[PDB]
Amino acid sequence: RMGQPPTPESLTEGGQYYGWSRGINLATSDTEDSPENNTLPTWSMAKLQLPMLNEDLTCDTLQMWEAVSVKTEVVGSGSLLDVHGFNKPTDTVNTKGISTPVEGSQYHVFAVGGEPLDLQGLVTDARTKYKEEGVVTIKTITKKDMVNKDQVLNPISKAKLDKDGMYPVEIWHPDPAKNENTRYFGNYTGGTTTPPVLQFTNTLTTVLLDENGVGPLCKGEGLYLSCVDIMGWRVTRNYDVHHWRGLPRYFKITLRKRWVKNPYPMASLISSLF
Amino acid sequence: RMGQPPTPESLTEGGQYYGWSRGINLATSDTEDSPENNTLPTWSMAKLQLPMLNEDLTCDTLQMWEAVSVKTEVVGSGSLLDVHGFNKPTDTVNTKGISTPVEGSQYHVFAVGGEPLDLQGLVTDARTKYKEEGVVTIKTITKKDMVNKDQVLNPISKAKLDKDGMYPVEIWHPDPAKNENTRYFGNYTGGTTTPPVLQFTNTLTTVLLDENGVGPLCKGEGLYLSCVDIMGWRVTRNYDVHHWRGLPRYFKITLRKRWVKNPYPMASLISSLFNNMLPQVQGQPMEGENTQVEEVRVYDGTEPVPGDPDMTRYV
Amino acid sequence: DIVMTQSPTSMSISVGDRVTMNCRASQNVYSNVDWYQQKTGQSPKLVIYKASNRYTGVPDRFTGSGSGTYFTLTITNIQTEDLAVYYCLQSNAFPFTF
Amino acid sequence: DIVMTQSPTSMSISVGDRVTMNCRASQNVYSNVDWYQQKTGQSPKLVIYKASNRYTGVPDRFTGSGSGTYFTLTITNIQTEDLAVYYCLQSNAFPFTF
Amino acid sequence: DIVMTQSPTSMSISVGDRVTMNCRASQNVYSNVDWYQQKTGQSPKLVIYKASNRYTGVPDRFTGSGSGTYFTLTITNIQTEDLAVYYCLQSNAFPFTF
Amino acid sequence: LKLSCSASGFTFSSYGMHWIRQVPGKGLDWVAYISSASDTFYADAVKERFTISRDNAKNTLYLRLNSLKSEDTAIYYCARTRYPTDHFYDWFPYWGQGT
Amino acid sequence: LKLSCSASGFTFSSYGMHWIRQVPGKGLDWVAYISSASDTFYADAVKERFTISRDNAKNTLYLRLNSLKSEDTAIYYCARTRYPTDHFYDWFPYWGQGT
Repeated sequence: RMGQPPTPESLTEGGQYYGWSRGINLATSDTEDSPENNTLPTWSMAKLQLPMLNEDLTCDTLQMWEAVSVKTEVVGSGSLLDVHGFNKPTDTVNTKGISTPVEGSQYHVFAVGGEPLDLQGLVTDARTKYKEEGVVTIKTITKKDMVNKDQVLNPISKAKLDKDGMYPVEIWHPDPAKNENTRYFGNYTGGTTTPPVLQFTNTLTTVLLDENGVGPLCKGEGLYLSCVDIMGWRVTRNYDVHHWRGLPRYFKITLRKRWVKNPYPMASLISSLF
Repeated sequence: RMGQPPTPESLTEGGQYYGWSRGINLATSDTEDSPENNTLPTWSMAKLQLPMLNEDLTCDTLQMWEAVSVKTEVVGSGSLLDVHGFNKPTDTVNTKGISTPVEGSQYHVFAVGGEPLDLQGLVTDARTKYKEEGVVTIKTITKKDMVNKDQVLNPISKAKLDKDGMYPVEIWHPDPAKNENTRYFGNYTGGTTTPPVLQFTNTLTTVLLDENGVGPLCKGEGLYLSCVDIMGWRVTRNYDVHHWRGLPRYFKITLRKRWVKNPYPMASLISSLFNNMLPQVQGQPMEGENTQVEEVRVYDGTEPVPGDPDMTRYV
Repeated sequence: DIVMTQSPTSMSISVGDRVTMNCRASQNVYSNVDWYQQKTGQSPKLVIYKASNRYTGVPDRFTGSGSGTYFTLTITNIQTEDLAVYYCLQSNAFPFTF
Repeated sequence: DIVMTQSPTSMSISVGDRVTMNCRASQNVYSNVDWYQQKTGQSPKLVIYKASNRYTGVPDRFTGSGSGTYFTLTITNIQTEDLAVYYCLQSNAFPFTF
Repeated sequence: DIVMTQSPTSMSISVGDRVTMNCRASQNVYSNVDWYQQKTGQSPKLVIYKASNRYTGVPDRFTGSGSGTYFTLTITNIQTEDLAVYYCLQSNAFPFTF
Repeated sequence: LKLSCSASGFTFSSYGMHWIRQVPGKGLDWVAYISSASDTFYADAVKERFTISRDNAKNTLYLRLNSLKSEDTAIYYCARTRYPTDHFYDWFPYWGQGT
Repeated sequence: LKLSCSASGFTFSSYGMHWIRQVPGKGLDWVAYISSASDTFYADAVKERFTISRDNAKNTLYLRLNSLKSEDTAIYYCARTRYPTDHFYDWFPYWGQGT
């Protein structure tokens, strides 16, 4: 979910940028930045609601799910071998050759957890004016404006990943301090013509356990998957408009049932009454 | 098998692009895309038919092959050191220097399995008009057109790798959800002048076992090998036509014989008999989209009288 | 908002002569300036787009030049069909101003 | 299909004079426009290929110019061997049109 | 083998006048064409190498131009020391032909 | 109070459309703009009153007027940008007829 | 009903060949095209009737005509592209004689 929403299904509204961003329009001066929400790649999230399990309240304990391992894979690398089409050609002096493939800054993050990903706000210039609708920024959560400390690290610009497609990846990064029931992996590769690189495999798997051998216990009963897979840009022909590109990510989570200690004194419901 | 088929054997029809693509012709407008099947690199597949093995039907079990390991290697890397020839030179202002070697987007996939590779359809713009003959696209399998969901992931745009040279690699990618009796490895490297990189070795081998220690059991009796090895492009001189290049891949599969449990109750052949004499019924939809089966419940033992008889995930 | 000021408010000239009308913008517009011709009773026709090119069908007497803060439109030999009003438009930030 | 419209349907001129014939295309053809000369009774000879170059053997009086939607072919000093019909052809998408 | 055909077989002209001799090749020679001058009784002197440059010591009246299939050598104002035969040579594939 | 600008001959939803008004003696005056990915940009003196929109699959702009219309009256043209981009600045050469 | 265009002096199978017809008073009119990797592109008004082909090792085009030939009659030329590419747009300078 990077820019163009999936709702206008017809491939005539714009050529159906679903899977791509809508464009990019640089600032007109130092202070004038309005990034037009359908331009910003955002976080993808989903929550699989697992069933209820046993409870053993006669002596305090409880059963809950436990994400033991994960096989993930970005699907659709070979589709970037589409070198026909109306993109900027490789020989522009004659407008001939190859329609340049997807290149540029890449950003691959995924995260498997028992509770939504905790995010932290960082930005380039904090004078950027993001729209106040359809997107979640640092002003939406800290009701005041953005300050200079939001350019480096503000321990008050925190959030969760509850929504989907609303937290742009250029503002909200996975929180290192907070995430305890979440294993997140990521990597960024900047540049302007950096060739993409992907590897897919049926075999190798990630282990989500920690040094105590637990792994994300699914709180409530849900299991939260989050991801962002930005593969580069696409330079059109009339001007150098620079739509983003993103590929889907396949998750396969292996979970089991673990006996834990019930934290809350459920008798405290009388306190709720009180 | 990337573009030019191997049939016109004479090296005079075009200079014999066997091993290469035929060309590349960019779209003429936003909506006009006709990629000309001999331009699209496609999947290579082959099936080695192994013999029959023992059956022990007196007590249910069965013997079948089992791909234990594989040594693979792309043959012909050094051939890209052919730097004479009529390609775009390295110094175009004088048309002198070196005829630029093969560079560009590379795509190396191989797969060893007991059944054909399951593929999933993804594309760049779904307004591309692929020819409706000699190639298999998402329209050939889902008889309708291509929709926007085919640009990201449509769980209905699935296929197998039965044919060979007909499934272009820009549409059909190995399915992560489906492939269970198949081990596939791959890697893609984009760009426009990305230098190719290959390593070959007589020694190191891949292991095709899984976490239970089984490895692909050859169903039927065949063993299915699939591959695609795109090494880059080749820029000709008159215009910047951009033929692809692909190198063959050598497989060496080590298999053994494993005793398994015979899944099918071969007595069910009488059912086949009962399925042959009984008519072919139309009936009313009882399975699928408009199913007319309200509910199905299976009772097995004797549980005590429950309270609310349907209490599950609370949300 | 950017304000575009044109120096010749009204210039009287004959056929075969040269005219040059200039435009100054408050802030910097890099090369995004268009030159529109409007004859009385018609929709304004585009003449010189992006301050340096001639739209299709426009003769070779029209010339757009300049970049930054000072743009200019020049006609070497006037024609009878060149008797119209001429505006310059900045299309470099919103809102656009003529 | 792209439609090419030429402005001079028939131009009467003498030797030593200048002529300019223009062509407009419905959609955009970047630089793929050819200029063909046909004398009565001969196969059409190519004159100006790709809208900016002179084919071999064609004299220096012929000139092709333009790009996009408006192309033009110019002759500075006519010759007696320049008394033929002249077509412009877009070769930028299929089907080709003259 | 490539065959080079020159259009002026023999041209009579005076001093101070302009001459242009052209050459056509059967196949394509990109820019590898040399222009040789031979006065009777001397080894052929090089004049214009690679079809676009003047060899050292050659005056500024000589000019080589063209590329591909049609090459040309031009002299603006003839000199008395320019009364020699002139050949064009393709050096682009073997065997070389004059 | 609700304008309309029907267009034909191209793909309507791929281009950006401006509304420009001209008072017959005061010259031209820009009003509004809507791009292919519909996002409205208005002029400073008309921000809260006008609302420019487009309705794809019917090929019509809708400049819903002030709903007050106190001091705004002029010839209202529509203009289409030259290229089918998401670039906001595209030197619209295809003006309307006027209303 | 079945044309023929014999060619000599080059490698026939490496070039793209067009068929262009001219009605003596209506000017020139493009008909069809076949490229080195034989793939046929026809004109809009002649799509289903003509079939252009080439037969390598004999160096001949074959524009199998309408099989009806109701209202199509003109001088039919063949043309060869300039360079031996798989680029479809190559400004054919080598026209035939006519038929």
